[PDB]
Amino acid sequence: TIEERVKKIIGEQLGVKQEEVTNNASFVEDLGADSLDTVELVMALEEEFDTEIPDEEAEKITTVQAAIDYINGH
Amino acid sequence: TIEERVKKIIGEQLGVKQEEVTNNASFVEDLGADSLDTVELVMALEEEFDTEIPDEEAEKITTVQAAIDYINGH
Amino acid sequence: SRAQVLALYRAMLRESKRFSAYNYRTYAVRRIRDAFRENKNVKDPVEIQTLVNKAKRDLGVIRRQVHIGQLYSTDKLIIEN
Amino acid sequence: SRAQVLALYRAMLRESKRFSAYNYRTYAVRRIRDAFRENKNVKDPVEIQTLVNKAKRDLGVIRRQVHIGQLYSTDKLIIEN
Amino acid sequence: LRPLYMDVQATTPLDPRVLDAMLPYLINYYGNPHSRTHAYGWESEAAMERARQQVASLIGADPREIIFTSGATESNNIAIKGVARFYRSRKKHLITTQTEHKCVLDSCRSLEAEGFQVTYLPVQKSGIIDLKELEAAIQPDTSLVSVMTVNNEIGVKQPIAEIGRICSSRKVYFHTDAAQAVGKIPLDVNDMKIDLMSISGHKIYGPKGVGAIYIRRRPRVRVEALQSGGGQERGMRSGTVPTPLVVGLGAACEVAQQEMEYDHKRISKLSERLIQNIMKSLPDVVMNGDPKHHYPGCINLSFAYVEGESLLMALKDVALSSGSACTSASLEPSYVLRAIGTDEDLAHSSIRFGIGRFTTEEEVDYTVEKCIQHVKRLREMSPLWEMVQDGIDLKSIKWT
Amino acid sequence: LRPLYMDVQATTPLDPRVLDAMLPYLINYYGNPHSRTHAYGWESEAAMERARQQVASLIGADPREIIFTSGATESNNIAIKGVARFYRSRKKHLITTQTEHKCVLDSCRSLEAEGFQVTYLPVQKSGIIDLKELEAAIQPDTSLVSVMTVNNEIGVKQPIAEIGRICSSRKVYFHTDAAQAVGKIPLDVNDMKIDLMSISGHKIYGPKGVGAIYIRRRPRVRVEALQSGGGQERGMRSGTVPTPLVVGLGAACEVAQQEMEYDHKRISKLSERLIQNIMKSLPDVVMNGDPKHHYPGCINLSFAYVEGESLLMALKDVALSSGSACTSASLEPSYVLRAIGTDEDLAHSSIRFGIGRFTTEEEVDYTVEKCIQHVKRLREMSPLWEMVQDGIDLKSIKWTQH
Amino acid sequence: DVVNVVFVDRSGQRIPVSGRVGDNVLHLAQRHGVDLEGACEASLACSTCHVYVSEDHLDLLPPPEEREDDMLDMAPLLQENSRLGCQIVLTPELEGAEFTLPK
Amino acid sequence: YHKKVVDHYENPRNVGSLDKTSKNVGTGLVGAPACGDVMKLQIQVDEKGKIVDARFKTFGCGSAIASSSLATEWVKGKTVEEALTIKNTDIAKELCLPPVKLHCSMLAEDAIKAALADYKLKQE
Amino acid sequence: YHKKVVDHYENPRNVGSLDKTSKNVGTGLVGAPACGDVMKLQIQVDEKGKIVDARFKTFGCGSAIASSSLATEWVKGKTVEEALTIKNTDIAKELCLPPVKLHCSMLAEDAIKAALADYKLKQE
Ligand SMILES: *P(=O)(O)OCC(C)(C)[C@@H](O)C(=O)NCCC(=O)NCCSC(=O)CCCCCCCCCCC
Ligand SMILES: *P(=O)(O)OCC(C)(C)[C@@H](O)C(=O)NCCC(=O)NCCSC(=O)CCCCCCCCCCC
Ligand code: FES
Ligand SMILES: [Fe+2]
Ligand SMILES: [Fe+2]
Repeated sequence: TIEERVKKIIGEQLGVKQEEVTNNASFVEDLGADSLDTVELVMALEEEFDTEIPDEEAEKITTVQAAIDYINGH
Repeated sequence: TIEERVKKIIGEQLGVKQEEVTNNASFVEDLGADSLDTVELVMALEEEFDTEIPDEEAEKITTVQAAIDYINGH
Repeated sequence: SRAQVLALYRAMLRESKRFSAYNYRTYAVRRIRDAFRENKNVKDPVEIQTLVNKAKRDLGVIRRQVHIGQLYSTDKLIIEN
Repeated sequence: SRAQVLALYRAMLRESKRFSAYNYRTYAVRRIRDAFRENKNVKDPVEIQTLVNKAKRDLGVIRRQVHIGQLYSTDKLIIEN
Repeated sequence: LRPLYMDVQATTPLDPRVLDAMLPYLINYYGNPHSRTHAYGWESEAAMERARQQVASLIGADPREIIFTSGATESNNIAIKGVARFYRSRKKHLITTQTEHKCVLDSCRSLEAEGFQVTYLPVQKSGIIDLKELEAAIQPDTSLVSVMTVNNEIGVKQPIAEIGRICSSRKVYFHTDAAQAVGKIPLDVNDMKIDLMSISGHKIYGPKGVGAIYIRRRPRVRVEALQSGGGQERGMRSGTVPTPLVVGLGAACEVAQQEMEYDHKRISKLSERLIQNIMKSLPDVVMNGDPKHHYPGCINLSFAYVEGESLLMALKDVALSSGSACTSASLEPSYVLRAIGTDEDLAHSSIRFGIGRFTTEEEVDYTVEKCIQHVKRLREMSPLWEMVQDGIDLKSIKWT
Repeated sequence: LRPLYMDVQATTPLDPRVLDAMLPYLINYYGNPHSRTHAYGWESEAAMERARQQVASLIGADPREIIFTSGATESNNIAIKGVARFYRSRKKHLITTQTEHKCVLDSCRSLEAEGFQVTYLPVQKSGIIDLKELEAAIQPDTSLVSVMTVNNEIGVKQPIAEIGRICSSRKVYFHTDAAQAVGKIPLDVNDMKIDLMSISGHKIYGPKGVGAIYIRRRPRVRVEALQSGGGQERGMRSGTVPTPLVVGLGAACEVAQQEMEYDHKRISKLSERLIQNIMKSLPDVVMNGDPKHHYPGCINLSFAYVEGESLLMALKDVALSSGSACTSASLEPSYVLRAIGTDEDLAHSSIRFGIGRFTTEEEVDYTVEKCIQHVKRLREMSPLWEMVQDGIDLKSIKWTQH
Repeated sequence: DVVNVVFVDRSGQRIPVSGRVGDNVLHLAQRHGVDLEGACEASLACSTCHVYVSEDHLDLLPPPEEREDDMLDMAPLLQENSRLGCQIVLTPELEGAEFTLPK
Repeated sequence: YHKKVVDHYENPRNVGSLDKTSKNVGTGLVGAPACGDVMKLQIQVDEKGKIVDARFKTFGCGSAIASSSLATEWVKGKTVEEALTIKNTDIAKELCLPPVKLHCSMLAEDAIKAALADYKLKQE
Repeated sequence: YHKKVVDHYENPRNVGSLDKTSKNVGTGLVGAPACGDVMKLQIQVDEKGKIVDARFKTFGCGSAIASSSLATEWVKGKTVEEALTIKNTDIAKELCLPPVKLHCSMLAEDAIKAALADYKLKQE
């Protein structure tokens, strides 16, 4: 399940305890994460799902919904 | 001039005194060259002109005329 | 600043994750993360530029050593299983 | 096995000319040519196979050393001008 | 599948930065540093002089005070034998500790065979010498005092600054073996009043087969050279200086000077983790050496009623070391654990854990789990454990 | 643009095969060879034993007779000092040559302050010792005889086999410094009756800071250890064995055994090339050393009326060496040239040329051309040349100053 | 203000010489012919004023200067009681001192 | 470490104890001469002169554990006279023990002999 | 490899000889080949009493050739009394000669003095 795997990756990367993660929570505003956190979250996404994410789409990935849409589309 | 340069390369490689190379002289019989000298001649041809010769086309290069035709064609 | 530093961080992490050795991969990843953590609140642009230069040189060293370790590789450790 | 030996000779010559250092490049090319010419008349297939395996190991060594010398390269010699 | 490395006291892995500094001199700059007529020698000499400055910067000293050697063994030999032979006409007494390294102890034994008088200072049950015993051991004809900074077996730190103050008050040269302390704890030869110091390359994540010795120039300490030849290294160590090795030594010293405070914090946290996790799950486990003056990277634990080499054999996926007399080639017991007053039963049960720069929490937890399970197994196997659990005291039992 | 390297006697470049062999132990196999309980120590020890076997195979000895050191300086120190000190209760006399390397000479002079008697054998104008003098210099209390195989300054070869047969007849231990001969000329310890041999890693395209000494076991030769410690290397050299360095030394010895016949032939043809082209174009050029008993790789030439250091300064594009006092930090003239009866005028004019495995014909030709033109330029600048061309005699000419 | 010292030449001859406080040991030799060269003449640049001081009186001398130690390092036949004659000044503590000239 | 030593540790054969109060059990407990090696070897005898069980417990090195395990294996199935013949030479030849390791085999033989003497003393 | 020393070596300025058989030419020749540095410094004093030309030929190390060239440059176009004012210290300072190579500067000073003395013993 892509939804569960993405949520698990985000929770493991950001310490959100798997319950503060939702389909409308931002990485920085809602969850406690900085840009350095965001870079390794995106790198962990690229590690789990084999995909060379371009920089443009990487900066477009700012929320859990955006990450889920990207992974489901690719 | 390609015509002069190819013959000159063969002259350096096989030590022909620049007189023995003709448009119909073979590498093995007419000139002193075993397979080891022909490999070294093909590499020298690939160096003077920055054109890489496929192995199948390298096998076809047995005389001066074959090398001349290959270089003029490419 | 932000953009260049973020890109350098990403490149350094990418290159360090390619270490063949477990001793070298984990230490490099952990050290990069801790250093970018400790230098988050620097304000002097000269100090920032010096840090970026140091990170660039360390990135070069990491690239060379990672490739050399890929040339001379060995068996994984018992904990990587 | 003539084609195999010729292909190995060609590969060894191509890889040796990529040596960054002048001394290593010249020595490798000259040594490969001399070694292949000195064994031109070997008849025993076992000895031929032993020489082929030795040349394969030498080719691997040459590849690794050529690349690592490309990673750490210096200025050319005065004679190369 | 290779095992984990937890034996950093024996030797350390090469730092990739040190290897990246070494390789250009192993590929392109191969000239002799003593060749004065061409650019090859000029650049090799420049690299050597930079390496010397890096080592001096690390130990807080002048570059002219640094002499490159082939290791801490030769550095200790130079220090001890050279000082003793140079100051022979007036000073014929030496002072060292019973817990010193074998190179120092063997140099002292050889000098004793050479007609010198050597006093071996006992230590307390904590591994630390008695400063009062040091002051009472100094004679008007005492030449040298040698105390190591960090012990390679139990990891206890000696009062180096106090010892150096005492030696400078009594006008006695003070040598310290810092092969386990350089790049790990702060060192300043001037604040500590050190006259001679030994440095090892492969204890600081540098190359093997290279070392250095510090010799003080104000006030000038003089040694008698042991290696004869063409007067390299100011005439104190003859023979060609290995340029890649000294460059690696300088790179390692610079990297250590930059990384020391982070490494110490990380290693201390990991050492607390290991010690606490081992103690909370295994009864009758004792740490060898005093924790108050202890370097956290060397951990020595005795597992009662379990033999050290049997435990090491059980821990086949972890590389470790033991003070057991059965791991020695000559069946030699641990003289350090005899000096610190450990019973022989618990001295055969000692395991040395090494936490270094590249050690991970994963490795530490894996080692702790494996140790717990295998110690439980060997204790269920052990007759000493049987008798102790069956209400019997080991001392009262007759042994043949 | 870097200069050409023609100074192989000072040190050699690392062979790429040697570096290829060393690299795995600088990255993955970093264990201590003396670690008895884990796999890192076991693999390091296996590599060390393999390298020891390689060195023994190169010199035709048993592996148990090989002890790793930090270089040929340490090997010479161990040999001379340990042999002298172990047998000093009955043996108080040593024999060596005046053309030996400074490590041997300095060890002998440091033994003279310890109460030993040392005889320094003179050499002939060829640079070869006279065997009758060696036989006449041996005493009933003689301990050791030390003669180097190949001279590092002029490249002459001593009759090692005859010296070994004389020493065995007289029951005297024989040591030879082979740091310039290992991997270059054939060596066999049993056929030459050699009791001790010194080996240098970086003279045979191996890593710096590593060496070896051969100590014969039957009949047993015993030395007094100089480095105290944990009893490593059969108790003869304490300290941790540098596994990458000894692995590189063994790889160097294996490559040298395979490549010595080709290297020697092509180095001989290059040396013949160089000497013939310099001689035919420059008058008053003299080779130092007997051409008969000479190793082609080490060429020492004197260019009359041109000082050595100025010629070296002219050849800023070629890395070379000289034997001039002006190149020495202490203004020390070459004692090897003085010992072979070279007059002081030509001692300051000497240049050493080095030809190795990695030397090309193009380098030799370039060096010869530059040397010819710069010697001509310096001779046109020299007052000695001016007086000689004038018909004047420099020897009769008294010197207005010193 | 008279201090008596003993000079031992290169061939083991004790030459009793009488000097006064404030004199230079090196210059106290040539006046009485003890053959010390002192080429640099107290410039601390030649180290030919080398001399061996007696063990008892060596500790009384002031610490050698850094340039004096730099010269002493090169000095042949260096010993633990080696000093430079140009830098030794006679004092009442130095009564009975013996100066030995190195070979 | 040798294959047989590693196998003899990794696979326990007779690690345990036997009731000392039982009359048909002989217990040996000996110690190495210059190291911390301790072996407990116990043998059991049925109604006839046959050894039906033997258990060991060893505080010592891996080679000592292996020596005691081989000793209990060889002791099991024999009689007292057939077990008095077992020597440290045979144990060392089975385990391929290096010269520094002969103390374990000698200690195992001593444990065997002590257990047999103990059996005789209690059966008296 | 000082910039000033090799400057005079690759571009030596007054290399040559002069007529020893001349009334207005002084010839100096000092040093010995056994020592390793020999210099021949020649001057030509005009009718006005001011050096107009100078030539040198030096057998020796590169610092010696640089010192000889600098000496020929400095003593040209000056009075003999002004030429005597040149010391080896000035040449060493200009060429940055290390202490080991001061023999070159002293030898050049002696060569200048010898040429001046030859003029002072020939002009009469
Ligand atoms: P994000 O929160 O939007 O942005 C985070 C950053 C840090 C970019 C932001 O807070 C910022 O702009 N901070 C200002 C200061 C700054 O830019 N800090 C970082 C400067 S670059 C730096 O810190 C270099 C660190 C070098 C690490 C070397 C690692 C060596 C490893 C060797 C392995 C062998
Ligand atoms: P051509 O006339 O067609 O002849 C082609 C050949 C030689 C293949 C043919 O004549 C033939 O079949 N000959 C029989 C013998 C033979 O083929 N021998 C070759 C064996 S392989 C060989 O020569 C190995 C050479 C190894 C060189 C190693 C160099 C290492 C360098 C290390 C440092 C860089
Ligand atoms: S005279 Fe030269 S140092 Fe005293
Ligand atoms: Fe044991
Ligand atoms: Fe000179």
